[PDB]
Amino acid sequence: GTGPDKLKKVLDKLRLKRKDISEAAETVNKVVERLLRRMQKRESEFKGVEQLNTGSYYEHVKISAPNEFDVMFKLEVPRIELQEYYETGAFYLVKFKNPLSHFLEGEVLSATKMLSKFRKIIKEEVKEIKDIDVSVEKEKPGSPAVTLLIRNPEEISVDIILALESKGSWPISTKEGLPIQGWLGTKVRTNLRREPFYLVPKNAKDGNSFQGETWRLSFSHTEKYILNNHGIEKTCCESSGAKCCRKECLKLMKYLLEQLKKEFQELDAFCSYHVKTAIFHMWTQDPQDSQWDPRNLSSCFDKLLAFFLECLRTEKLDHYFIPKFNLFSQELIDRKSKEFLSKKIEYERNNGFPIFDK
Ligand SMILES: Nc1ncnc2c1ncn2[C@@H]1O[C@H](COP(=O)(O)OP(=O)(O)OP(=O)(O)O)[C@@H](O)[C@H]1O
Ligand SMILES: [Zn+2]
Repeated sequence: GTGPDKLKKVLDKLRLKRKDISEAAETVNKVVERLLRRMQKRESEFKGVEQLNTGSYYEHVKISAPNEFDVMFKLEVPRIELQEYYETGAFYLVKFKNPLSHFLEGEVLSATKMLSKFRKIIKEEVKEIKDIDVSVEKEKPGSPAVTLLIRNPEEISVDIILALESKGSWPISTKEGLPIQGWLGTKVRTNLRREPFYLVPKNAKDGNSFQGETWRLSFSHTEKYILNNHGIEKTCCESSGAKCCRKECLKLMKYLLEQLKKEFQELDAFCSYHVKTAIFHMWTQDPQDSQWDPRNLSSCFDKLLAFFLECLRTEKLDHYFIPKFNLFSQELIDRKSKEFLSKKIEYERNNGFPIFDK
């Protein structure tokens, strides 16, 4: 009945959704493993592909849509030379200091050519999977994912994202990113930044020339590590430690946005990565595990909402790893969309969150 009890009931509702998601993920993993084995046996530019087990499912914060999954296939590419396309770090061109020589447009790696060959090979090899009902969805223009359609008998879509892996040092645009020093610490930050980084094809949608061939940085591996190692204490949420409500707040906020986006197409510009980025900042601002005690679920959720509303008001939400990349810039999301979302969030906040019941 009370506000705090109603919020705990929403988490119970999300917990019940996880059984169907876990069962679908088992079917997805069977297909994905089968396909990866085929691509690893075939001789091609992609023989080295491996699954990167990242994203919301592997972070344990996939809260809905058991019929939709994303998987990332990483491919190590030695001797990558990056060129900033946007000097904020939002987009890069890939050049080389070559196994990928067939995909070059001049000196620039063509995502279009590379993805075309990736898709062609996936389609050939998926046709050889005989004991699962799986096909490749017809290509959609503007969608770089290669989408598998699995029938189990119900349809599950799996977006396969090709990611390049670079073992070089992280780009200079990330120099002041990952501001975890007061929370996870400087040794953790040093260790995380020695890991590879990833490049994911994404069209910049602007004054062209090399529109089509741009890539965005991806730190999905780092983000998974943070989600699963999120406490100032090493034992946070372990069997010999204390539970916190950090992930619960993320799930509630993701669900709030999902429910709002379902009702209002004015909110198309917003996505769950905005919520994830916001909570990364909130975990940096409030680093103590005691600031995320389970008994403070309601007040922690409310401070996350307040922080998100302030990001909307100031049209500023910096990418956690790329500080000059403003996800809420006027250029990327118009002012009226932010004011619309601010109005909806404030309504939910002051009226007991009726949209959770939808
Ligand atoms: N709009 C986006 N902008 C930047 N990165 C994004 C965006 N959407 C997804 N990502 C990338 O994907 C990861 C976060 O997405 P996630 O794994 O939660 O998938 P999802 O399909 O959005 O999840 P969910 O179904 O839980 O909402 C990060 O590695 C992030 O870099
Ligand atoms: Zn915890």
